[PDB]
Amino acid sequence: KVTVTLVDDFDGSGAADETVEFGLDGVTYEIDLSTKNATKLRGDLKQWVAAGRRVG
Amino acid sequence: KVTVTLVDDFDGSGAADETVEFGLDGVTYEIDLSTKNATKLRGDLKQWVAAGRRV
Repeated sequence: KVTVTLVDDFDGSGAADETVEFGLDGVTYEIDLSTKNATKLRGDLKQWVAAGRRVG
Repeated sequence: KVTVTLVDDFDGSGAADETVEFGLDGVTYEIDLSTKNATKLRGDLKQWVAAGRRV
């Protein structure tokens, strides 16, 4: 059979639960992550977002 | 005197050297940072950038 899986991009340990969008230096990225890893990414960026300013 | 300073947004303590653009969950941000803190931010994102895909 042909099996198609949405795999977690960060640790590859299991399936992803969501696709998270983020950005750096004018480049936009997407990443498929478990709920746990999406939570880690959001946590890593939390204080930076709090210190930054919204722009278009 | 009117004193003007470009202040690091993250630590409020150092002089800012550059503005970094970044984004999370569909919102885009700018932040003025010392060279050291800009490197810290880019470092925090390094593992995620490497694992993710453009657009």
